[PDB]
Amino acid sequence: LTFQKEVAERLAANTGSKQRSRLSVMAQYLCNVRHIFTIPGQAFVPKPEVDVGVVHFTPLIQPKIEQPFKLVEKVVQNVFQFRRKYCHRGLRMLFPEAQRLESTGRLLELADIDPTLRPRQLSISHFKSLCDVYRKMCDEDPQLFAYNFREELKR
Amino acid sequence: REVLQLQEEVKNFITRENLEARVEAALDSRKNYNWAITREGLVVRP
Amino acid sequence: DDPPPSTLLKDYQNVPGIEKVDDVVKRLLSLEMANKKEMLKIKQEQFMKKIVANPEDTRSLEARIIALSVKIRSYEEHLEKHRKDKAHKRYLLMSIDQRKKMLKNLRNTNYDVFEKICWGLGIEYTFPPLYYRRAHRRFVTKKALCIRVFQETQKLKKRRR
Amino acid sequence: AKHLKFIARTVMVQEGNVESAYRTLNRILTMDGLIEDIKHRRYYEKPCRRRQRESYERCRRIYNMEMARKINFLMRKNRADPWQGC
Amino acid sequence: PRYELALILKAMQRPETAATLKRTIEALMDRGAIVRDLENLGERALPYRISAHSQQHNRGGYFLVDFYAPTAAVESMVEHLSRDIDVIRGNIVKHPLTQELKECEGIV
Amino acid sequence: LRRKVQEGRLRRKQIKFEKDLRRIWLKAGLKEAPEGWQTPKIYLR
RNA sequence: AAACUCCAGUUGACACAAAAUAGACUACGAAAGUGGCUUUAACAUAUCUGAACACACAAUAGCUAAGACCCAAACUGGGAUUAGAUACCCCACUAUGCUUAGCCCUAAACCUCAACAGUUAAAUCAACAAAACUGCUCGCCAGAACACUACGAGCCACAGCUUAAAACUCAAA
Ligand SMILES: [K+]
Ligand SMILES: [Mg+2]
Ligand SMILES: [Mg+2]
Ligand SMILES: [Mg+2]
Ligand SMILES: [Mg+2]
Ligand SMILES: [Mg+2]
Ligand SMILES: [Mg+2]
Ligand SMILES: [Mg+2]
Ligand SMILES: [Mg+2]
Repeated sequence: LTFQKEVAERLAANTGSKQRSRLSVMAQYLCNVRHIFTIPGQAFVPKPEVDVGVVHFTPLIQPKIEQPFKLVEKVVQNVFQFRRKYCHRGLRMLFPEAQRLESTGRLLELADIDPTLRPRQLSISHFKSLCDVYRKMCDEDPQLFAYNFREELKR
Repeated sequence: REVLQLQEEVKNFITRENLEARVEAALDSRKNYNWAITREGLVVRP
Repeated sequence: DDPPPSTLLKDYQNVPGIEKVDDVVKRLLSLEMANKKEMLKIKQEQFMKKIVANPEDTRSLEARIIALSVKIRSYEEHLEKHRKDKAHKRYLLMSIDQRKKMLKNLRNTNYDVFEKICWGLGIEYTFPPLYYRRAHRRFVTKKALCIRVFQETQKLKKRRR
Repeated sequence: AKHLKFIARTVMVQEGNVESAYRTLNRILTMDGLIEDIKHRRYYEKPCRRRQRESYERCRRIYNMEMARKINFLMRKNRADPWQGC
Repeated sequence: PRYELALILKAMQRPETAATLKRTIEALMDRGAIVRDLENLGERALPYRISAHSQQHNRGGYFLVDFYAPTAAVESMVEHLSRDIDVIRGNIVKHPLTQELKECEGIV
Repeated sequence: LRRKVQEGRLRRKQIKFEKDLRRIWLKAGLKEAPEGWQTPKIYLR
């Protein structure tokens, strides 16, 4: 597929590439992603102000996280919502306020994740551990997976 | 000259001895700080 | 130490009959009922009487040094309470540099007055460093090792001889 | 809120001429700058844009006043020709 | 230095006003002040409603206390004026007379 | 991958610093380092 | 259209938020910056120049802990939109904008005018910008790109900031 240059780099960003964001992990725990080459904007007949990258996806035989897609999406989005802050600041928004401090510590303790890791420095195995522990928490609490902290702040 | 003026002025200052008298006298008094100015630059007192 | 609060203002100290006034007048014309600047002026006058040969000539190097020393003390007192006042920290550092320059000039020009100023104002003159380079971690570590190794070599040579 | 009411921005109607009273109130609010403040406070004006706008308005006023003064000064000369033919 | 305390007191009867004035001046002297004069501007409607000490005031008595105090007293006095319940609003300023009336030659 | 190379270079720099420090006392004649001397890790937080 | 209907109007009580008019003023500060009121401290230097690194500061953004939260708002949701819709409109709500104690050290940080002293006589003067110069000092520059780059070194920064090349290539820029 062709994407914009920035989106292609974010899709093909390694652990510790500035374009490392949600799309990087989201694409990479399921596919081998290769950003092959870039086309400058002058080559398109009505010339845009952006470049175009060409990315190749090959589905992975063994996905790096054995979890439902929407759960992983929620975990990754909440991790990356504050991309320059510590990771725990992003994980703590997955839980209601009352159980926020306790549940965040529990998740980090069971997942074996250093709280001082930033979102851009989290490998896919760290996300595997976080997703597994979050799945256990959601199984132990039916209504956790439907929590949206913005709606809680509306009240 | 300034020191002498201060000497004469100190005699009228409020002290712990004359606090009641001066307070009552003030309560029996009124001062007006308001005055207006005309287009010609003349003060108009109330 | 500061002048006592009962001290009269420099402006009202030589007025004739100023000892024949009411205690209220004395308080009104004292440092207790004035701003810090009058107290600093009294400090400067005290230093001038104590140190300089002619306490009236304020254009000499020693008088300027005394005045800037009083100002530096005032800035230090201000910054003791106002830790985050960057402007006054700058003013203090610049005043210290200026006083160092004046002290260098006085030392090069008049040593007796320089010594009298240093004793009277409690200033310990320090010579500038010869080189201005960053003492980074590697440099300090290597220098410490060199000093330690020299000490060990001295011990070994003493034992040998 | 804490002030007495029906004193600020209040106009009395004369002979039931409500239209004239409303228009006089509009004139008052316009010449006191309240209308411009209300219209400008709908959306936030960034400080740099506000500074540029104020500078432009001030210098436009100065330039217009100078040009008007020049035109009025040179208007005295505009009259019938006294040496016509030569 | 020389200071002027502008006091807006609660609209009370004469005995209470006299007691409050005595208390204020006593606090001033207890903080080291030499009071010059106590001056009454009158009881008048406030320019606006003032809510002080959980009570709303629309009228008040205006008084001026001229005094000489050390620089350290002012802050302390302010605290006292915050605690007194009969003072609607007390404010200490540098006395206007101390400011020098610099002369002017006119518009250049 | 830029992290790994940088960390390896930092290890190499620390090794070079230690090696120079060792050269110093070896040339001074001391068979070992001065008593209680331990080269600090100045290039790592 | 979604949204709210614990909604909306009058009245009363009520901020850790930012400060109409004055300001058509052009002031204070080394710069960055500074425009609600009172008070206390307080704005170096009686030659000038003098640092990427020494010593102290540096808008906005960004990061640690704690706290506050009206409004605004990166992102994140929802509503409406052609025929690949509006990225742009609407609603809700985050980081952040605020305070305390530390970091980070960058700006079209610009008057795009290096600091002091002097001159207006000259030929005024490539052009434009902002009239043309002189004396003295520090800093910097010697074709383009490679290159606000690589390596080395340093740094509370760990991708960051400062300093900063070479090979190949071209007749230009
Ligand atoms: K500019
Ligand atoms: Mg200098
Ligand atoms: Mg240099
Ligand atoms: Mg900064
Ligand atoms: Mg900030
Ligand atoms: Mg918020
Ligand atoms: Mg912001
Ligand atoms: Mg310079
Ligand atoms: Mg670089």
